[PDB]
Amino acid sequence: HWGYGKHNGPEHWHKDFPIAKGERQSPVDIDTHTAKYDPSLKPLSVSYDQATSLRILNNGHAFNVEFDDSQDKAVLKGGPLDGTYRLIQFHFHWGSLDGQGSEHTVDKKKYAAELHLVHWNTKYGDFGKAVQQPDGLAVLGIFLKVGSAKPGLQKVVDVLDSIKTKGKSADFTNFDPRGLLPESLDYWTYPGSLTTPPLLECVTWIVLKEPISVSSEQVLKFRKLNFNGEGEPEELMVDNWRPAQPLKNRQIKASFK
Ligand SMILES: NS(=O)(=O)c1ccc(NC(=O)Cc2cccs2)cc1
Ligand SMILES: [Zn+2]
Repeated sequence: HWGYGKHNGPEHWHKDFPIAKGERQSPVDIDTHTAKYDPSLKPLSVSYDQATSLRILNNGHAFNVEFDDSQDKAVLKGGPLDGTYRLIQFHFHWGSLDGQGSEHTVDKKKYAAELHLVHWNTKYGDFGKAVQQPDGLAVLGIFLKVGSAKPGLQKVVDVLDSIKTKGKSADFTNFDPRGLLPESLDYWTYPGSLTTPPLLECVTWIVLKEPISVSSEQVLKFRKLNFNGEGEPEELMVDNWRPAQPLKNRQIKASFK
């Protein structure tokens, strides 16, 4: 099946998922000089105060912190979005080295990792229906650079030992995703896709301009995870990122001057 190795990696995905070569694929390089300020873009509304985290899961491609999305508890609104998008999970992509790991790039610069907070449009009833719609998902992307520790990330780091291998999960309640945000909510936005198979073209991407900083020890713990299941040959979960795809007929808009 698909993955991030030499034989099943991003260059191979198109054979099972032809949309890999589609018109609105993600991630992309954000050329800061070509992005256009859109003064009509509304401020982002991040309402995470009632967030209910449930569980953390190693799915063999990344780890997801999952949320109760059966009510409007943690929602994203505003910005380029019409309507209400519920937080269903977040996860990260990261590198084997600090100089790579992010999926989006900024003027070709790669960050050490990238956080994706995944939300779905409530007008479609459930996540499975939403991914079938061009405005079904909104993913808030946040870059990570290595420097000072991110205190709000530490709870996540400390449970990773319990979900080392594919298919392992652990209770993960009472986690506050607000602790993963940078100070500024200035963003770029463009229409795009899931960055892993099935690569569905259903995502409004909202990528924050300001990265968060995490410590070397924090990212090192990400890199101790495994792609494999328990009792299979050990393959470190690193470099689980798709490279930038062609922008094609799209304009990246900026919320800031
Ligand atoms: N890296 S990303 O674009 O944020 C992303 C988010 C979610 C998924 N996949 C799923 O949530 C699982 C799916 C269920 C039904 C269709 S895809 C893949 C990539
Ligand atoms: Zn992702």
